[PDB]
Amino acid sequence: AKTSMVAKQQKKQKYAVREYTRCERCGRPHSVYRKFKLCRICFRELAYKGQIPGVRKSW
Amino acid sequence: VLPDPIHNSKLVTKLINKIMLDGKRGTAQRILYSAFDLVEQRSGRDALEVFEEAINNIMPVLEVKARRSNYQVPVEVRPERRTTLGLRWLVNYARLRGEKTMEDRLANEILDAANNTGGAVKKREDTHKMAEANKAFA
Amino acid sequence: GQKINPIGLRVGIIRDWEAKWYAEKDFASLLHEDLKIRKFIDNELKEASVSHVEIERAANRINIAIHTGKPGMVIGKGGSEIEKLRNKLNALTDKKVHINVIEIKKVDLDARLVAENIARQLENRASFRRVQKQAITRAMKLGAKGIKTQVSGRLGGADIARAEQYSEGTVPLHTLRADIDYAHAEADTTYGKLGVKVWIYRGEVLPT
RNA sequence: GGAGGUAUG
RNA sequence: ACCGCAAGGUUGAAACUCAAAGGAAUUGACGGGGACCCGCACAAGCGGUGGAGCAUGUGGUUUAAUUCGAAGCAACGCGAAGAACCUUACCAAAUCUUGACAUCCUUUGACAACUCUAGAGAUAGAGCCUUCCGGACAAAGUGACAGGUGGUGCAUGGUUGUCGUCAGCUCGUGUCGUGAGAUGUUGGGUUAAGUCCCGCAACGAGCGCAACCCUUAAGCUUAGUUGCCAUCAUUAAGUUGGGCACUCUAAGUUGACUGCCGGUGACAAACCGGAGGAAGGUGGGGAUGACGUCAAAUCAUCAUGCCCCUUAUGAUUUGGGCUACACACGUGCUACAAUGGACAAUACAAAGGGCAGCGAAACCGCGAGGUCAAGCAAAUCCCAUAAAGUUGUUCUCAGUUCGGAUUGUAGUCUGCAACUCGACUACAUGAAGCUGGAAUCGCUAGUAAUCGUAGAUCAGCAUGCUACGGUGAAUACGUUCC
RNA sequence: GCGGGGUGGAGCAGUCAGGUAGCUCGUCGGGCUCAUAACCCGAAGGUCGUAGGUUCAAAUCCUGCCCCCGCAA
Ligand SMILES: [Mg+2]
Ligand SMILES: [Mg+2]
Ligand SMILES: [Mg+2]
Ligand SMILES: [Mg+2]
Ligand SMILES: [Mg+2]
Ligand SMILES: [Mg+2]
Ligand SMILES: [Mg+2]
Ligand SMILES: [Zn+2]
Repeated sequence: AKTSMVAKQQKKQKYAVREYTRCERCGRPHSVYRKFKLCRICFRELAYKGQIPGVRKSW
Repeated sequence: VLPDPIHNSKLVTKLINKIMLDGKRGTAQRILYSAFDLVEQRSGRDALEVFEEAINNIMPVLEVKARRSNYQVPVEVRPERRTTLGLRWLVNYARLRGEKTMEDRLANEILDAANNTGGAVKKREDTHKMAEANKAFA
Repeated sequence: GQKINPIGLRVGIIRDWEAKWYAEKDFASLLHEDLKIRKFIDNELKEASVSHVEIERAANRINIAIHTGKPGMVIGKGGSEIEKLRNKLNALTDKKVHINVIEIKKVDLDARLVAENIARQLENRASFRRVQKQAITRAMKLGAKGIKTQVSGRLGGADIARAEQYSEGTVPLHTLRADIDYAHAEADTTYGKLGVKVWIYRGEVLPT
């Protein structure tokens, strides 16, 4: 029931506490970094492709 | 490594680093120094002298290696493992000499060993007993 | 044995972020912008042989730069098509965007272009084997120090999968100096989805 | 250096 | 039938049944076969788990549901870097059926916000007067259509784990062999390493090893604020006047390469030792994971072939459940105390976060915290007093002044609301537990061990995860065994 | 009708002579193991058929009853 809930979180909700983050391109709630509003997977995808500034795999 | 400040000896520091739990060198330091103070109180003479005599007593000269049934075959103990085992048994059998304070425990342990008594000497003679018993397998 | 993307390994060492902008705070909007641009170029990308786009941003302007080998199909003849792009694209973004078509000759030496080609071939139902063969052939005629190619999935309409790869030359992944251009694509074949990976290594240079 | 005898799936 | 005292010997079929039985050799795998080598594999050591309570995950049972997945090593504090509602996929009730969402035609239109009644809420119902800026917002009829956390991970892409950072896997040409195959890739010697040399029907090359990459360790060049304080005066306080010397910060550079000395060794590679030097023998630590094995995992990140539901397997709200509980397993926390507990004073860090967020000070509150309110988008200000340690005093071996579970009452913060089901505090109570059976785990150095701190997720919730520093060992005989 | 018996799930001691119910195998949980068996560590499981008396004390002695095995009938 993904894309429904995508619409649902992208809507406002009757009170602010119900508001939750999911990644904007993949409707995935968990492992979201709210700076990027990306999940861990898509973070890897894009930072490997070079599409996310700053980022460089470390040590 | 180095010798100790008050007494200038290698063994004392090597023993502190074996009494030491979780890197509390100063706690170990305190209790060993108070033990030397208390063994100067009781049996008045030098703490190093009585200590070195103690380890001369308990520090063994043989050992066994368990191989194959299972033989336990004797072997001549290395001179570093000598002091190693001496200090180890000293501390451990002190800890199970069972009284209030570890300084008292240690004081009594060095005392008994100086007089060739104590659990450490018992372990020594157990070791040599089983060694000579198994001497056939050398 | 579950090996990484070399561009992800090399970013910040010999090749630079395709996105070339700063924001202390607002990645939460600007990165999604970058991605939506990257997606909206489906228009061009469906035929225009676009390898990659770099993006830069300022206070006033966006400055984007799209690399290809058929640039006529994106600039029309005089500018009709770039203007067509500015209209809708700037309508989406709501910010003044200036673009820059840029040419990469030698189109059969570029990873994503090879991948696009072999994908469309395999959708036209050619043979994986001949495809990879002729790709590496033409690349080595263009004079690359190494090519590697791989296709994986239901080859020949087979009931189960395979992974077939070819190489000629040197592909030193663990060398970090090496600027090996990797590309992945897919092919929605009538039986399933063939996944193509391609690798070129066209000699050694540094960004500094 | 090589040859000959002398517990289950 | 013959012979034999006999045991039995000689002679010697068929019905039927199978599509193979078989021989020599090749590649691998295996071996309770052999030789060599290596690895915290043993061994020499240090500390733990299994014993108890608690947290958490899993199995099993139940329940309306206890959503779904992962299940030898390589599932089990794993997906989940956040289950009160939402999330939530499940269950009950109530509701909708071009639909919560997209593309199209047309009526249209700019839109509505924000009120009130009823409803548990979704919801309808009155309004409120919303205004063509032909694209745009907003609805409305429409059938095309959407939608599916529904099945197959044994149809798949992509992503990953593991054998294993082990050092191996292959190829071109040539040659041997009828051929599978072999050589190379084996041998001597060495190396952490198919690392190097030598030799040799092989010559070369590639993927791997290694170095390039990052960090840490010394120095040098530039620069000197928000960072530093030798020089001087000052002030509580490097704070402020002043200097950027020092530290530090961070860009460029130097540095370490068996580079040099001797000995050994096939003179070669290489080893052992030495000098110098901050550092010496891939300096230490990471990142990087070959061909491929396990039809390993994932169709619940996503994408997707085929199959299935489509007035329901789709969609909306409220409430429940994922938090159950006779039990078993795993991972960890707290302790079972004098190397200690309680109280008092006092000292030294690092790495990090911070905008509608970090919340100093002052004040109120015993304490959780509360009022006001400074500074702060950072080397300024806050988070943020680090704790262990040290100095004293006390308690003096007890189920204890140990431990802090459980329960009772009263409160604080968050939030739409803490019964199920948050954390926290104060008081009261004070359980089990005196260092754990058979078994078994981790670790070779600033490690183990122990003490604190920080951060992502996050309104709020961490004994978990990721990261930081402080104190700081024991031992390695050595390869006989697993 | 006569004579013997009934002790954890199976088979046997213990009854003669009253003094804290025992043996082997099994069952349950945990270990080892790739998993199972064996093996190692723990734990349950017995109003001694039952109901009455005697006894300080009952499997034990006495009474009564219900079954089991033979003989018979
Ligand atoms: Mg051991
Ligand atoms: Mg336990
Ligand atoms: Mg489950
Ligand atoms: Mg499965
Ligand atoms: Mg709900
Ligand atoms: Mg490497
Ligand atoms: Mg499978
Ligand atoms: Zn995502």
